[PDB]
Amino acid sequence: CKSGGAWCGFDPHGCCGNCGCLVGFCYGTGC
Repeated sequence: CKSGGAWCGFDPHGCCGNCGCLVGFCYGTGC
């Protein structure tokens, strides 16, 4: 799982916390 601010792309919903790849980077309020 991404630790935030990590590149994903293929996985727009693949993040440890409640963050998403709104632009390719995990951005939320948990990770």
